[PDB]
Amino acid sequence: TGAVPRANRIVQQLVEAGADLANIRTMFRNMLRGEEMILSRAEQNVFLQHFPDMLPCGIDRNSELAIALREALRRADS
Ligand SMILES: [Cl-]
Ligand SMILES: [Cl-]
Ligand SMILES: [Cl-]
Ligand SMILES: [Cl-]
Repeated sequence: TGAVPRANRIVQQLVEAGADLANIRTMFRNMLRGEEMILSRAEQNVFLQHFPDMLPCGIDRNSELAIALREALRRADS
């Protein structure tokens, strides 16, 4: 139930959905900066499973899950 295994599940689900992780990494960085992500329907649905308030409220860079996801995307892209 920890943030790290949850972030890993996000990455897993993004790959399943056909996402380009390099692109998601860039998008997500910008999202944390306050810029909407341009996602496929499938990619949006993954994000909504884990960041339910994202559309009206954005994503908080200080949240444990956002931190874990940024870490996971960086490691996967490296
Ligand atoms: Cl940058
Ligand atoms: Cl749908
Ligand atoms: Cl949320
Ligand atoms: Cl938190």
